[PDB]
Amino acid sequence: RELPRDVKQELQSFVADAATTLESRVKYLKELDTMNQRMKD
Amino acid sequence: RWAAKFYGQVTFGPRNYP
Amino acid sequence: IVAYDMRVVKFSPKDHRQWIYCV
Amino acid sequence: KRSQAKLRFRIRQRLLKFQRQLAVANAIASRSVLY
Amino acid sequence: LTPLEKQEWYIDEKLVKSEAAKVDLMNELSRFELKDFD
RNA sequence: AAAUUAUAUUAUAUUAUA
RNA sequence: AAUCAAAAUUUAUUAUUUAUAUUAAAUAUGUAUGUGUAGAUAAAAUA
Repeated sequence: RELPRDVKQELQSFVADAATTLESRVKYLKELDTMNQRMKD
Repeated sequence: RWAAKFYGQVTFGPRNYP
Repeated sequence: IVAYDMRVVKFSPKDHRQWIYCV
Repeated sequence: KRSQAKLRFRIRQRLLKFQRQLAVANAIASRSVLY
Repeated sequence: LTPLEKQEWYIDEKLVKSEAAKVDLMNELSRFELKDFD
């Protein structure tokens, strides 16, 4: 039997790396901003 | 799915941008 | 020459090219 | 003319699949997010 | 503009290059990656 | 929901408080 | 293109740190989880 969903999400928030998550999310926001800027012209 | 969480916080003006 | 046309062919979801259709 | 309509349909489907991410990106860019 | 372009058996090559550049703009819009992975 | 990219090993840390 | 001694650079004093080892009481109740810093590198499937 697998784990329930909420303890799995809280454990993924508890034990994962913070710096890699921060860098990937910030570069994802940057890529979305470049897409929006390319759409605006 | 972290970017879909803030969609409930966008003002109704720019919610339909594309 | 009956007709010239510009068709958009799709080779991939990232690759769309344009060819010249001719009748 | 229908092939260009299929291309526009594919572009519209790709844009409406990720409408929330582009909307939150434009909301951060336009400084309009309720904390 | 010209009535020669109104016939379907004659093509304007500059219009072909303009719309092909438009398809390349759609291609460069298709290059992006929008999956969240979070 | 598969292929495994995954290094992995063990130990330590703070004005106890001077 | 118009200069000159920071730690070019050496030495010392109540005093500023981080480290160096010193360094202890305490069961009346309730209790205390990090990032990193390191050495050579010879296990692996909740997405």
